[PDB]
Amino acid sequence: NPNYCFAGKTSSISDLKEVPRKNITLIRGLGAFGEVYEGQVPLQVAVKTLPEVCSEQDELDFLMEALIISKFNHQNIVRCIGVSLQSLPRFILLELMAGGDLKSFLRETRPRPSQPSSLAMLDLLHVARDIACGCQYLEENHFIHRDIAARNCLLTCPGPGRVAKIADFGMARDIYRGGCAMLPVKWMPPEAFMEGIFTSKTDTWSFGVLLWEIFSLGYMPYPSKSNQEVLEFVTSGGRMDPPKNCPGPVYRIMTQCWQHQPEDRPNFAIILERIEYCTQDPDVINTALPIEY
Ligand SMILES: C[C@@H](Oc1cc(-c2cnn(C3CCNCC3)c2)cnc1N)c1c(Cl)ccc(F)c1Cl
Repeated sequence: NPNYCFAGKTSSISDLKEVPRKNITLIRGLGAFGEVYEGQVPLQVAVKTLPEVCSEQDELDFLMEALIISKFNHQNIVRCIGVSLQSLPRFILLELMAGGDLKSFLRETRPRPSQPSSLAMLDLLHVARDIACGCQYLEENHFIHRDIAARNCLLTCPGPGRVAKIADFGMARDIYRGGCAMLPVKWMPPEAFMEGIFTSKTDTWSFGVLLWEIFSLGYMPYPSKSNQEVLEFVTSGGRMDPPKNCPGPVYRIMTQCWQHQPEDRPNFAIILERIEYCTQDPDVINTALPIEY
């Protein structure tokens, strides 16, 4: 059986907390490859399933993601409650994040004439800070995520006390051991999509794109551009414009994350400091978000 190494020590399937299948109840679906359910073990969980019709490589991928998530310990990375791998279909049990994924949340919670104050700049800055703290933890533990993006982040709840967390680690799992059209090229720096070079500064660039996602309130990056068009755009020095109403200090964090040379981009300690300074600036947090009519 395959092993996984993180933060010093090695782990195996035997290290995963196997939860008796009889102790697990599925409640409802929550919406690719394999289904997700709300469940109970009482402890409320999200249940990620492996389809019984799958390849041996699918099985190993599933095992590896379980090992990866179970080995993290940080408040801004989703918790793994355990697994149920000894019954079929196989389960991974995660912290239930009632707020759902960040991209969907931003789109469905955009300020509206019905909900004029559904969200403010400070809410967005807090989400950005949460994920940046998660990224800093990964960076200081030498883990490269490779796919930092709104679709891969979850929220504990829709309301004001919400906390954002990095939740999907499928790309990192694949590389740890696919095709061009499935690569998240719109979140990738030049050296990543050209040379296949990944470092912590890969995630910095991706975080810049996430920031754009956040302050655009859930738009797809590089509006109207295809993957190849973005590849050529970014390679030639092109960068996204500020999202609608985006404060200049926030846009500046994005453009620093998108420096062409990785050495010129900030690490996550610096990004955190700059996000913190934005949260302090009245001219930033007093800026009204656009109201979608
Ligand atoms: C694997 C799956 O896990 C969860 C999904 C959800 C989830 C998805 N959608 N919703 C909605 C349920 C109805 N109310 C709004 C949120 C909750 C909550 N916690 C989870 N651990 C998941 C999904 Cl589905 C999407 C992105 C992710 F990063 C992850 Cl990690």
